[PDB]
Parts: sequence; structure tokens; C-alpha cells
Amino acid sequence: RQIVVGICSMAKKSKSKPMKEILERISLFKYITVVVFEEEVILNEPVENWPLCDCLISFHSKGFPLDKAVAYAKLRNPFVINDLNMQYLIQDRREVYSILQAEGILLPRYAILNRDPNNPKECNLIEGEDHVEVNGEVFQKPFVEKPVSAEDHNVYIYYPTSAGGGSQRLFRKIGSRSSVYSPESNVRKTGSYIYEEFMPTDGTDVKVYTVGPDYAHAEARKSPALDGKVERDSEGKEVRYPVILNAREKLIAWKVCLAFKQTVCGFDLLRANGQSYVCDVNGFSFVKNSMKYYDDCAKILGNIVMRELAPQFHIPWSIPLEAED
Ligand SMILES: O=C(CP(=O)(O)O)O[C@@H]1[C@@H](OP(=O)(O)O)[C@H](OP(=O)(O)O)[C@H](OP(=O)(O)O)[C@H](OP(=O)(O)O)[C@H]1OP(=O)(O)O
Ligand SMILES: Nc1ncnc2c1ncn2[C@@H]1O[C@H](COP(=O)(O)OP(=O)(O)NP(=O)(O)O)[C@@H](O)[C@H]1O
Ligand SMILES: [Mg+2]
Ligand SMILES: [Mg+2]
Ligand SMILES: [Mg+2]
Ligand SMILES: [Mg+2]
Repeated sequence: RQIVVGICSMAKKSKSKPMKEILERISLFKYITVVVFEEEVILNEPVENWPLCDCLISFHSKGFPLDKAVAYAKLRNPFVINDLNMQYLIQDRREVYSILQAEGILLPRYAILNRDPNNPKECNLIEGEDHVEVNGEVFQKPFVEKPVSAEDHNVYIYYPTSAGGGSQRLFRKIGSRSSVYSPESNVRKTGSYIYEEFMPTDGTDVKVYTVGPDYAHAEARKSPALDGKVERDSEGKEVRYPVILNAREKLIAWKVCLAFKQTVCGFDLLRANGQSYVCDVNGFSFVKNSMKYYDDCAKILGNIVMRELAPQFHIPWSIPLEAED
């Protein structure tokens, strides 16, 4: 019989252009059949009724029942490409930074302010005009304030008096904008936040996309922290700049991929002070608008599948050579 690769995610994701491009390519593997789980089934049917697969590619996004995906994997025991339990932790920035620290990965100096919604002022924060103190730890402006939920993209940056004060409020892109300036100089007074040192970059963020630990595509984009106008090309796509990762950064990608057990993994790097700091780990993420990535990603995932399962299915398989970039 064919090896079945099951795709389990919200329709918005499973039906996206990158997914469709990759799935048609994986389907070219002679011994692999692709089955995309319908959203109505994922949301409404018990896991006992979900289709069978031998290899499961499943990932959480807004609205996805991760509890069900976990239960399905427990029931059927398929080969899992992106670890499901780690996807709970990826939703919590505190858990993400904790794992990065444990792996010896450079990240901005940070402190967590956990606030009890019942006693919002009993928390360990002291505010000055040009600094905050979080559990005793001082952060001079400029500093970054992030919601503990990784799914809340309302990240704020606070500027020093020497720069005009105020704050930059970041958010999920709306049309042509990704952030806006506010005259507000005081930090948010409700919610729990991570406070971290602002890393001076050249004005771009490096986005890294892994396919297993030995492949990473990188590209750069204007930092939303800069002014908030999104740069677009003549076709309306966000402008992307070429990046090649150095040896240190290739090791970062290897470490992130394995530490979070996400074969397909996106994360963000800040090139600052001669080093590269991880500021965000997003989990499952494809490169968009790159035919070469489509080819490479599909080939690598197909090969991972065959490597793991070909012996079980008595299929001859000789492990092939793959790109790293
Ligand atoms: O903003 C956009 C619109 P686009 O810029 O014109 O594509 O697309 C964004 C998606 O928004 P939704 O289209 O509503 O799902 C978002 O999904 P979410 O987190 O569930 O909101 C992520 O996509 P993914 O799941 O990781 O692949 C972002 O990638 P990231 O995690 O590296 O930041 C995308 O940004 P990038 O495309 O510019 O890289
Ligand atoms: N410590 C820092 N120093 C300097 N810039 C930062 C820092 N942290 C975040 N930024 C900038 O602010 C942006 C948003 O922060 P990030 O932690 O990526 O939030 P997010 O909401 O998870 N974005 P996404 O990549 O869509 O999930 C980053 O792309 C950086 O440009
Ligand atoms: Mg096939
Ligand atoms: Mg980010
Ligand atoms: Mg993120
Ligand atoms: Mg995501």
C-alpha cells in the first residue's frame, strides 16, 4: 500500500497557496499519497472518525483544536513531523524564551512581569521616565514590551526622553501599516508582559524558515518598529531582502528546529552588535513566493517520510543528498 501523509490544520492554512504548492510536489513521490483533513471533520467529528495516516503534518493556528490533534496522534500513533505538545508551549512567550535559554541560544536580556488580574498593582513593577524595574531588574529605554501570549501581536516599544519619548505600537499588518507612534510614555497597566532590551539592528528583521535541522531559508524585511509603513513591490507583495545565514546562524536554526521539535519552523533573528539574537519562534511556517523553496521543502519532507517509513512498507530507499540553503 501507499504511505499516507495526513495534513491536519485549519482550512485557511491547508488551502493556502504555499501549502497547495508543496502538497502537489510531495504527491509526486511515487509511494506517497496526500490526504488533507477537512476542516468540518477536524472541528466537528470525533477523532475516531478522522482519516488514517502513517505520517501526520499538523499545526495549530487560531481556531484549531490542538487537544483533538493530540488525541488523534495518541489513538493512531503516526509519525509526527511537527510535535503537537510543543505547540502548546509555542503559544506562551515565557515558555519559548525558557527553552531558548536552556539551549544556549542568544536572546535579548528579559524579565517577566506576571500580573494578577485581581491585584494589578501588587505586581513587581516600578516605573521611571526613562526606565522600568521588573522584579528588581532595570531596563533603560529603549525597551520592548510583549504580551505573554505569543498570539497577541500588540508588541510595544518605548523610546527614551532623548529621542522624543512616546512609544511605537506594533500589530498584525492592516493594509499598509504594521505599527503606529503614540505619545504615551507609560507602560501598559493591565496584563502580563515580557520586558526586554531593544536590540539595535540596521532596520531589518531576519526571518528564518527551517525544513528539518539541516535546511534553513532566510530573508529580511523592514522592521515594523521603524516607522510602520509596509514596503510593497509593484505587485503588492511585501518587499523581502536576500539573506545568507552565517555559520553561527545555521547552528541557531539547527538548535531551534530540534529544541521545539518542529521540522517546519519559522523564527526571527535580530542582527545586532556583531551577533544574532532570536526574538520570536513561530512554529510551522512556509516561505511564500519562492518556487525554489517549494521544490526544496517538498523534496525534504518527502525524503524524511521515506527515510522513516520505507522499511516498514518494504520499499527500497537510498538516502539522497539535500541542499542546506
Ligand atoms: O499578514 C499576513 C498577510 P501576507 O503578508 O500578505 O501574507 O500573513 C500573515 C498570516 O496572517 P493570516 O493570513 O491571517 O493567517 C500569519 O498567520 P497567523 O499568525 O495565524 O495570523 C502568519 O502566516 P503563517 O501561518 O506563519 O504562514 C504570518 O507569518 P509569520 O508567522 O512569519 O509572521 C503571515 O505574515 P507574512 O506572510 O508577512 O510572513
Ligand atoms: N528585543 C528586541 N529588540 C529590537 N527589536 C525587537 C525586539 N523584539 C521584537 N522586536 C521587533 O518587533 C517585531 C515584533 O516582535 P515579535 O517578537 O516578532 O512579535 P510577534 O507578535 O511574535 N510577530 P510574528 O513574527 O508575526 O509572530 C520584531 O519583528 C522585531 O522587529
Ligand atoms: Mg504520490
Ligand atoms: Mg516575529
Ligand atoms: Mg511570533
Ligand atoms: Mg503560527
